[PDB]
Amino acid sequence: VEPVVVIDGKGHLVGRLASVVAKQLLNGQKIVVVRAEELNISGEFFRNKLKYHDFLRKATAFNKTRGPFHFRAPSRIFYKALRGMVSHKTARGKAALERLKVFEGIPPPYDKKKRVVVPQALRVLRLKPGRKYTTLGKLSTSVGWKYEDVVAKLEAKRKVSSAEYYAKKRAFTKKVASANATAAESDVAKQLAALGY
Amino acid sequence: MKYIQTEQQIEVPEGVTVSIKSRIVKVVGPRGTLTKNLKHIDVTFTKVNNQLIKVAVHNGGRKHVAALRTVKSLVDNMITGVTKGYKYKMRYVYAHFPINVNIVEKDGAKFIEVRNFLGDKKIRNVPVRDGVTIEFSTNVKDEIVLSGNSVEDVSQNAADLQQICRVRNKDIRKFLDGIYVSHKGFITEDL
Amino acid sequence: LRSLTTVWAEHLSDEVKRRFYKNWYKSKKKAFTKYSAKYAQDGAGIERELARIKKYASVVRVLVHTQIRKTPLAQKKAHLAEIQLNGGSISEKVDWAREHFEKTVAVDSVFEQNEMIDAIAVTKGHGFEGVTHRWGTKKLPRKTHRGLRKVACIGAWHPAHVMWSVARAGQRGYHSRTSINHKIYRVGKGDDE
Amino acid sequence: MAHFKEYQVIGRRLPTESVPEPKLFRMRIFASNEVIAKSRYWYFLQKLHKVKKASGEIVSINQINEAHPTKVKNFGVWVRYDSRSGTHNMYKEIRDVSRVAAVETLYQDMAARHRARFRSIHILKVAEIEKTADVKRQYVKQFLTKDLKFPLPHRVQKSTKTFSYKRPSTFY
Amino acid sequence: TDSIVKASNWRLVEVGRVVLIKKGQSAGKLAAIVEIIDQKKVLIDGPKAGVPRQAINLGQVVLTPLTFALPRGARTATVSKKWAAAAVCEKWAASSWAKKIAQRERRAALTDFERFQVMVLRKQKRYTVKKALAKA
RNA sequence: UUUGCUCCACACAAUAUAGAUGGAUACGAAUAAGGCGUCCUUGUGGCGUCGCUGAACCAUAGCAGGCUAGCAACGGUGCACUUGGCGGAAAGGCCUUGGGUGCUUGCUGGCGAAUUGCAAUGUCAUUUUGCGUGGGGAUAAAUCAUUUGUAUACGACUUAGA
RNA sequence: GCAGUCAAGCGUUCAUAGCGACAUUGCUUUUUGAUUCUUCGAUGUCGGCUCUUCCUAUCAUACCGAAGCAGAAUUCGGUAA
RNA sequence: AGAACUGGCGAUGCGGGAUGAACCGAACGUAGAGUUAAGGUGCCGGAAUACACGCUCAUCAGACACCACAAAAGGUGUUAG
RNA sequence: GGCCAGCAUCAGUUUUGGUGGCAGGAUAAAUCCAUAGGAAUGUAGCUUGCCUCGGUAAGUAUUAUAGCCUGUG
Ligand SMILES: [Mg+2]
Ligand SMILES: [Mg+2]
Ligand SMILES: [Mg+2]
Ligand SMILES: [Mg+2]
Ligand SMILES: [Mg+2]
Ligand SMILES: [Mg+2]
Ligand SMILES: [Mg+2]
Ligand SMILES: [Mg+2]
Ligand SMILES: [Mg+2]
Ligand SMILES: [Mg+2]
Ligand SMILES: [Mg+2]
Ligand SMILES: [Mg+2]
Ligand SMILES: [Mg+2]
Ligand SMILES: [Mg+2]
Ligand SMILES: [Mg+2]
Ligand SMILES: [Mg+2]
Ligand SMILES: [Mg+2]
Ligand SMILES: [Mg+2]
Ligand SMILES: [Mg+2]
Ligand SMILES: [Mg+2]
Ligand SMILES: [Mg+2]
Ligand SMILES: [Mg+2]
Ligand SMILES: [Mg+2]
Ligand SMILES: [Mg+2]
Ligand SMILES: [Mg+2]
Ligand SMILES: [Mg+2]
Ligand SMILES: [Mg+2]
Ligand SMILES: [Mg+2]
Ligand SMILES: [Mg+2]
Ligand SMILES: [Mg+2]
Ligand SMILES: [Mg+2]
Ligand SMILES: [Mg+2]
Ligand SMILES: [Mg+2]
Ligand SMILES: [Mg+2]
Ligand SMILES: [Mg+2]
Ligand SMILES: [Mg+2]
Ligand SMILES: [Mg+2]
Ligand SMILES: [Mg+2]
Ligand SMILES: [Mg+2]
Ligand SMILES: [Mg+2]
Ligand SMILES: [Mg+2]
Ligand SMILES: [Mg+2]
Ligand SMILES: [Mg+2]
Ligand SMILES: [Mg+2]
Ligand SMILES: [Mg+2]
Ligand SMILES: [Mg+2]
Ligand SMILES: [Mg+2]
Ligand SMILES: [Mg+2]
Repeated sequence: VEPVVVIDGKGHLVGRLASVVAKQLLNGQKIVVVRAEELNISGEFFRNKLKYHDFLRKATAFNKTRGPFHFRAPSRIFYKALRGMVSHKTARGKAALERLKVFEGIPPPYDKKKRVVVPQALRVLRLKPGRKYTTLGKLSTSVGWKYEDVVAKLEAKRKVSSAEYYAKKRAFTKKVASANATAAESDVAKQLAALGY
Repeated sequence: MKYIQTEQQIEVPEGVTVSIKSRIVKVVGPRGTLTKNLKHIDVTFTKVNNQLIKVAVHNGGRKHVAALRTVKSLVDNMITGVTKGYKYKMRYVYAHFPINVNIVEKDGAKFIEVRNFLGDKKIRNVPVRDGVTIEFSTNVKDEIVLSGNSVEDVSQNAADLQQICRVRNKDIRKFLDGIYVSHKGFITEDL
Repeated sequence: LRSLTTVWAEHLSDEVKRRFYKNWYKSKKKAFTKYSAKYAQDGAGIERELARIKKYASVVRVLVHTQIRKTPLAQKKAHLAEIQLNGGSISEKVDWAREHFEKTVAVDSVFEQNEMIDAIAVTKGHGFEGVTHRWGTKKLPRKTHRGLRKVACIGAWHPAHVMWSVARAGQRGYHSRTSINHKIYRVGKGDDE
Repeated sequence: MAHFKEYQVIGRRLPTESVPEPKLFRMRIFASNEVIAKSRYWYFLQKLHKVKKASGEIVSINQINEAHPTKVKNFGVWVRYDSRSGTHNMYKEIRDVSRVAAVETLYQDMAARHRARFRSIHILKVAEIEKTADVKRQYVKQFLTKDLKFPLPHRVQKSTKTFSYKRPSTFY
Repeated sequence: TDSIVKASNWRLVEVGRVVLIKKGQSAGKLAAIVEIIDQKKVLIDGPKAGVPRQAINLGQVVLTPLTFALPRGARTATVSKKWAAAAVCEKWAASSWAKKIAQRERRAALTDFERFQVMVLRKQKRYTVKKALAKA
């Protein structure tokens, strides 16, 4: 449907996000995920810090190197979450995950593009108010992720330069509205508006 | 069973105005001002008249309702704390070793410095919170007085001291040494 | 952390230049010859990289090398290395760095009497080494057949694998070690009978 | 057991040489089709009189329809129910629109609140609570206050494309 | 320095609240809330629109900002009388919601020719607007 | 080691393709709350309005889009130039100036289209690459062997040699 | 082999600080049985030495709670390999 | 370990129960269209992130027969009686 | 007529829609209309008490300046 789809992770539930993205891949749709630090997980912080440490101890006894790798960074947690839902060992497996990209923050290109959300994975829409959840930035750093401060730094910076972007944009349409009204009541307007436009 | 609506009444005085966007509460009165973040809750605050503000839960379960009262309570001591104020009093209690207490200061700071507890050669320091102001009471023996605008802050700085004087490796029935909260009240008198 | 640029000094000793090669004598020694141009024009090129660093950069490090030729060694080929610069403010650091291009830094300007300092270095090398001395394992008893500087049991039957934690023969020494808290008892001068 | 109908069922002991015209007993039965309904009738009759379906006959089978299908009625309901460790009688109130919807939710409740499969439940009485304030359960009496209104906070529209270009808004 | 407590102002499920059915037989049809069954179920009635008085799940229906004076548990005909009286239909009709609805309904019923006309037109509007959007 | 290397231009040839076929169309934050407009005392402010899906918005007519005329407008847009800025998270992209030049379906004309036979993806994209031509641009090193011993089972490492 | 529930008792007094009868519910698989499924064209048969790693039902070391904890010493319990 | 009746495995593939001699379903010549069984339909994976009413929040939740275990006894957790 | 297709009319099988006429039943039950009686989650009116000029509140009050419920037709 599109060349590439950018998803503003913030407020998306790890597994449910995983599930849709996975499929979109296999159906031939590229997806680049942003802001995985702001990704949510059901259940409060401690439960998902437990679960993670549970994961931590599984390792090849005779050689901790040649067995399970434990990645920390939110993106790479989200990739584990996702890859486990792709027949990833197959040719078709590697095929799908070539198209996929996961990111902390919003770097070049994608920060100039637009990003979408997945209502069937948005936490606010899905979780019941009352229940507690975890943010992937916090979970990651509390198991040794290294870059919580630097990301938050660069996104503080980003959010300023895009407000500047927005500020000017919204202004220019106040004109474009002001234009689209001096041409209201005109003959072409009524005709158009009589055709549902 | 999900009660379709229960509500509470936070009553307002002549001194204060209290203003709430989303669930960020700001109470400002004579004593200064304080603010609280109720966003963890889901209630609906509704101004009725300058001296009255209802808070409410729609179709809430037992636990939810049960959070209603305590929201009311929480905001209510914000309202009081900014009019009357809070004054937590405490007493040194020692059966041989004169517990000696002082305010010290390293890089702004302000700490409460406890010495010689049970003769310990060690020096204890509890920091003084922002908001709370400690007085060493005159005309009272071994009494210490934490004043200020916020119950939560006063009562915490209070409990910090009193717990930094926990006695170990002796029977704490016989060895009752410590600093203890002996009176909780308000700052402005009469009330 | 990622390196953004690296402004170099204009004139560069043959001591350093030699480090950039594998066959000095055969070579045309063209190292850094076009770079050295960059100064030619007014200054333009350098002062932007320099400027570039200042604008960005959370950390400034300095590229120095040794005067091996003063040392009594035969070595000739000097040692280049980056030293992070911990005085104040990025700009102030790169100013400092630019000021010292082609210029010499003392040792008194770094260490004092009775400073604790750490030492970073590659351990002496011993080569392929048996288990008894590489790992400080028990000598096996005298009577044992087919060798006794060994480990008798290389591991349980299960996991049916030798493990990463049991001792084997192999390279000893030439390991890198960061060794801390050595005190400076004397800082000597060379011009000093 | 499905979406329910309610049936008047009438049966009787098979007529005999010297007892023609046996007595004729009726039960209202909530069941989904009439095949189940007759099964039930015989089921309850055998836990009552000396009869078997073998020695008796159904005389009539008639769907009873809701008298006032779009009148909100308050229902008192009387179940006998079997649990894992013994049996029990119960009384619940249900505020719906027809005995039939009322029995549907009952059976659901019992399933949900008490793990009680269909088999384990006997309906003893379903009756219209005539005068309010003989309504005895709080969870119903809540809905009988005057001028009652309420909001439906945190409203959740259902998306129809995986992706959305806006950010959801639960206002309502 | 008055006190200033936000609000949050929800549409309510109250006798006489008008909903817009979304699922099924009726659907797009308006109807009014007569009596109120439970937290999830109301009794609705929409006689002017054809929708049969019935019990419905609140999740099948979407509450509109419109409301009108209707006695609890009022039968079909009284519904009709109070509805026409309150003139709820003209109110609904005249709102962005109901207007935006017709707007899409029309677009859906264009003709490949009409569509071509919509384009030629959108050209004409574009020419003279972009022109004004460049002169002040 | 038979005139080699590199950037930019075009030419021919191959070789590909995890799968173009109008547009990946940029705040942030909250969701028991928000967006936008406007007002002002500039605030947790007043007032308005919107949602209830992008079912949108923008683009979209012309031999796959030909050859031509005029008019109204001074608008739009493509391309190569040029002026001044901004972007280091992977910036490698964005904005702004000025003349030039093409197109404009904003409007009104002249001409063309068939026979591809009643459909046959009916070929319009973008990857690497090879060979000559000519416009700039540039003129090394590594390895073997020897050699040191801060190194070494052998390789490796570390030195040295116009 | 290890851990419970009930509480008649023990503990100057006082069921449960520390213990616990009569009963009764369990866990464990370093006891020993029971069995005979796998190997009898062969899986080297006791113990020590050596060395790694895991388990916790923790002996010591960290921080606690309890006591028939005055102090000293000890006992019971928690987080804990 | 040993008897009764039937049905199976042994001699038997196929679909389900991830896996598996015996369970569920169904018994096989070579094929095409259709419909189903048992069992399923977030993604791996064909197939509703369907509808509906409740219940449940676990600092060792729970998740489908055979089946891959848990009990006495307790809880002012919460739900209905 | 060799290879392969498209369309049409049909035949066997099968799948998914639109639409027409009928039969049951409490000859559905409802709605609706008629009528009789009623009551409260008591509409109008009335009384009374506070109360920024009528708004509340707590009485009386059964269709009034809303309506509902129940049977019978
Ligand atoms: Mg471990
Ligand atoms: Mg940390
Ligand atoms: Mg103790
Ligand atoms: Mg002691
Ligand atoms: Mg650079
Ligand atoms: Mg040796
Ligand atoms: Mg040793
Ligand atoms: Mg040694
Ligand atoms: Mg040894
Ligand atoms: Mg020997
Ligand atoms: Mg009836
Ligand atoms: Mg009972
Ligand atoms: Mg490919
Ligand atoms: Mg608003
Ligand atoms: Mg605004
Ligand atoms: Mg405002
Ligand atoms: Mg839009
Ligand atoms: Mg053209
Ligand atoms: Mg990239
Ligand atoms: Mg023309
Ligand atoms: Mg006893
Ligand atoms: Mg006692
Ligand atoms: Mg006794
Ligand atoms: Mg044992
Ligand atoms: Mg054996
Ligand atoms: Mg054998
Ligand atoms: Mg063998
Ligand atoms: Mg052998
Ligand atoms: Mg062996
Ligand atoms: Mg032997
Ligand atoms: Mg333990
Ligand atoms: Mg403890
Ligand atoms: Mg005692
Ligand atoms: Mg250990
Ligand atoms: Mg462990
Ligand atoms: Mg069988
Ligand atoms: Mg055999
Ligand atoms: Mg078989
Ligand atoms: Mg199979
Ligand atoms: Mg299984
Ligand atoms: Mg998988
Ligand atoms: Mg699928
Ligand atoms: Mg069972
Ligand atoms: Mg139990
Ligand atoms: Mg063919
Ligand atoms: Mg046919
Ligand atoms: Mg029909
Ligand atoms: Mg009314």
